[PDB]
Amino acid sequence: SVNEVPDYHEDIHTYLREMEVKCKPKVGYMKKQPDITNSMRAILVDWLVEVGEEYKLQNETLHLAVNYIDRFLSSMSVLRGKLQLVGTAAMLLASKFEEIYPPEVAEFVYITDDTYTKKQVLRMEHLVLKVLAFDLAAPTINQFLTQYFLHQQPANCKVESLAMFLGELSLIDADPYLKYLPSVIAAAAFHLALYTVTGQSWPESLVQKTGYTLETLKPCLLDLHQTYLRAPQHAQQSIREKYKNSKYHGVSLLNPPETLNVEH
Amino acid sequence: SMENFQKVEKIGEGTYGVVYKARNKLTGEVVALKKIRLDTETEGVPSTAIREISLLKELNHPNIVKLLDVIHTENKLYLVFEFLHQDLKKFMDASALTGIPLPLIKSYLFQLLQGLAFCHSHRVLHRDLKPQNLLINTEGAIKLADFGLARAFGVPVRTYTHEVVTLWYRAPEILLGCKYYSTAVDIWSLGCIFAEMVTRRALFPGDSEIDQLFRIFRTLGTVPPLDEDGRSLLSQMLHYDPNKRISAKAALAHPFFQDVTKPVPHLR
Ligand SMILES: CC[C@H](CO)Nc1nc(NCc2ccccc2)n2ncc(C(C)C)c2n1
Repeated sequence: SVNEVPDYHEDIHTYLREMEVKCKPKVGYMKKQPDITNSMRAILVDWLVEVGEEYKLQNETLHLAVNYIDRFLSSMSVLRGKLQLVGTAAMLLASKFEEIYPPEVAEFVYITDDTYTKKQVLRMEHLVLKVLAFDLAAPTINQFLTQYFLHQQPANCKVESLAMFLGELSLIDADPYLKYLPSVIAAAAFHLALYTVTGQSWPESLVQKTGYTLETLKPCLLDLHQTYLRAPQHAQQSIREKYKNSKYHGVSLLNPPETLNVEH
Repeated sequence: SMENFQKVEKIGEGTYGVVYKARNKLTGEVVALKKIRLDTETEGVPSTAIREISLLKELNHPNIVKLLDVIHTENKLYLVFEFLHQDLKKFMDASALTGIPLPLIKSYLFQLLQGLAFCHSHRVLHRDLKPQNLLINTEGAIKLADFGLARAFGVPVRTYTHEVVTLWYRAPEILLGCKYYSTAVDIWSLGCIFAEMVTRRALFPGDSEIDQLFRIFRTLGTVPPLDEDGRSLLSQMLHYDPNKRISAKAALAHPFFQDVTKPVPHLR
């Protein structure tokens, strides 16, 4: 209907595809941050998921904050004891951008266990805005997924939730996921989720839309399959906890497919 | 920071902040400054600012007001805009007795649709199209302004803020509180504005939400001086059903705009 925006979805898809390239953080930014690591980032991103659950925020909000963080850290050296302040400011900024009812600032100070002060959060907010030069309308894995869901015949709630879940898992591990674009991560996630539940493939309709085939999506699939397989053993666990709920149909409790199949 | 700029007069107050006419003492350029106070002990940079700035930096079109610069301080945020000489509301009021020439009306609608189509092409709802937020110059251009209430939507849309467009320009799907609303709400608005350019008075000047609804039901069932073409487009811009309602992109291809030009507005 009009809610699926038929006169504009093609135009919109092209622009998101064009913008995700310009909002992409630098691939090896962690190699240049002398005080912080990938592991540390994983703690942070996982903690944001917990924040997302407690305050019942939109997943889009989570994906944006992660983009804000990676971009900030792609240009600013941050010490370990300030990583969470950045992260908190990112979540606030993302909330304000995306949420109908963003949590008030005091609520963001609360979840940082009073490690930081209200003023610090407020100052970091402005700092994040400057570094990102107010460019906050970044395309996310979610914005692509939600478009791909329109190509289901018919719609499957287990798939959508599983697609959400996998794409979400990628936010945790900068290695490797920093080197894939949101649209690609979404594409792999969608295939992998669809194949698990129903048993079928990345649809032909979405091949003419994206220009992505499984052969182009191969490297990403393999990495995402790995992560899926390993997920129960991962240090960070909040995404699996989140996706055990009836809300998300418990798709994290499903068994990952042993193999995918694809080569001569 | 603002040493270069010289305040001339107060322009007024948008959805947020305060707007001034100002001149760059060095270049001679006349600008409009949207001044935004922060808010540092509470509550931060307002989401209206964050959205307008983030979006308007992206959107670069002849029919969308141009954001020139963003100037920071610790306590004040100054948006530097291109100045436009007046708004559609004052122009219509100025043209209450004379009328607005039709080829001008056609032009303004054509441009408003071009600007809006560019918004919709880039996943942006404006959500506050009223004649006060539509700016005209002396060259003949009209532009969409104040993106303070704008939002970057997704495909498909989800539930957005309800308290969203000013009563008189509000689409029925917002009035009746339908969980989803989309690009159609902006079309509805331009529809009411089209009508308003012809008659030089609001089409549905409701006193309340109920009244607003009833006024809509009267007219469309439950604008005299306009040609057959004009009415067709109008009623397609004001379809009850948001799915049936015309898109801006399709509106530009209407026979109504076949002979369109770009006249200079009568009056200063
Ligand atoms: C957007 C609504 C704004 C709020 O008063 N009005 C307004 N009016 C004019 N110009 C028409 C006008 C109105 C009153 C007095 C002089 C000129 N301009 N010119 C540039 C801008 C930017 C801030 C968008 C702007 N905003």
